[PDB]
Amino acid sequence: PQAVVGTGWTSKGQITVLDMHPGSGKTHRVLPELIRQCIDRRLRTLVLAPTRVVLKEMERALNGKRVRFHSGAIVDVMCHATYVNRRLLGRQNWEVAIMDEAHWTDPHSIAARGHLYTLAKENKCALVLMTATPPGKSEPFPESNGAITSEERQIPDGEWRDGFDWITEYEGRTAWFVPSIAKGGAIARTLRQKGKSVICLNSKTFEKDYSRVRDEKPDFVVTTDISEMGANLDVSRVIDGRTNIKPEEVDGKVELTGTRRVTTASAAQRRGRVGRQDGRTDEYIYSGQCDDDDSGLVQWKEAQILLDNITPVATFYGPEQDKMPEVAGHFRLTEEKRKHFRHLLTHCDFTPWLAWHVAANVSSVTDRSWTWEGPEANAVDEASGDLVTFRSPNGAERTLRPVWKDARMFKEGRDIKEFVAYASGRR
Ligand SMILES: Nc1ncnc2c1ncn2[C@@H]1O[C@H](COP(=O)(O)OP(=O)(O)NP(=O)(O)O)[C@@H](O)[C@H]1O
Ligand SMILES: [Mn+2]
Ligand code: NA
Repeated sequence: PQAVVGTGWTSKGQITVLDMHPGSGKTHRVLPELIRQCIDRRLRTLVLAPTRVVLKEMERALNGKRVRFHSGAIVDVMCHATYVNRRLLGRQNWEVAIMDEAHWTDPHSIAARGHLYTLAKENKCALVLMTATPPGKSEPFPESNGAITSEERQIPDGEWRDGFDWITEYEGRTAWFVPSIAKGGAIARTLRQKGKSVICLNSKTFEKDYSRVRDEKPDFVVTTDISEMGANLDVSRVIDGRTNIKPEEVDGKVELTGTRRVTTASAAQRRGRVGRQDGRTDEYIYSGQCDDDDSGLVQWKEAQILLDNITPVATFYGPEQDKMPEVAGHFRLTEEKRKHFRHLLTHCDFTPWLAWHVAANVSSVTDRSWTWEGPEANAVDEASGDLVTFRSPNGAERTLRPVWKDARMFKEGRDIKEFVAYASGRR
């Protein structure tokens, strides 16, 4: 097993960090043994999966055990977000908490591990954090079940014609990480015009396309960071430009332009898609260096927004506490405004940032006028260059011109049409 998970790890106030490399058995070997002990010792246990794919991983791994899975049992399994979102309202309590993929910089994930750390530090519970890359540790080349040959090469950032034959002359299957859906689209189009089979994985295509990968065995999986955790792509090569999109609050608005360098935790997950089989050598082809300074991203403000509203006094998981942008509690809402906040998160697909600004500032849950009364520069444009228009229930023609402008609502995985359903009062 692992050394620190013999006994006493289940003791209130005990925080155990399992730095375990990719493919080392966190989800399917360690976790079911932690759960067998928890059930034996009759300890109320929370298990947090980052995503639906890892949650189904856990269902197989915990098959034949009395466990309760959340979209008799004393073990509850649910997503990082599910945990945080239910605490935005008669709270359930657990004396043991296990967080799988505890490096994830999704704001729900940062908020969940901050809450659980704050509890463990108060002797309310025992916490286990499992990840290849514990927050604090900078290691882009962790250990692997088999060998990986890593080589720096120039990687195309978009369509290309000649000069990159090493890409198409490769005889195995590849996972190519791209910083955005749109960049993913341009790479896929070139690969198919070169006669390669491609499946694109991202927030729009995952639920329908991920299970085709096993079955169709495409030449290429062109994937965003959606495939960094619990995606089994069964490839022999990763291509990794080591970039990601960077949602950033700039002049009171959330922008989504350009890229940043990935963190080491991200590079390590991307590389970790390969080298999962002893006695096989796989390839990791990358371009450039990593950047662990992600303190500028809106994710940290979004994490405080969530943590401030599920909580004394709470901090982020110790090593991340430096990236909390304001003093603890800054973002706490009244109970009534928190209800509205939760509704916008869970029912309207809002970002934490947008949901907080609306719930904090808008008198009533029925108001939609904030969607057209913003400053002129906040107007939202269709691909054809015209400003989006819609009709309020009284037939008034509106221009989509929100007071609080979050680019994430209008591209990269979200559609203007779904925001208009909200803005038009069809919600
Ligand atoms: N062929 C395999 N190689 C490695 N692990 C495997 C394999 N088949 C099933 N598994 C399980 O898959 C899981 C992968 O190991 P794990 O430590 O969870 O990786 P990781 O760093 O967490 N990478 P990821 O899980 O995708 O984020 C373990 O729980 C293994 O028991
Ligand atoms: Mn895993
Ligand atoms: Na396809």
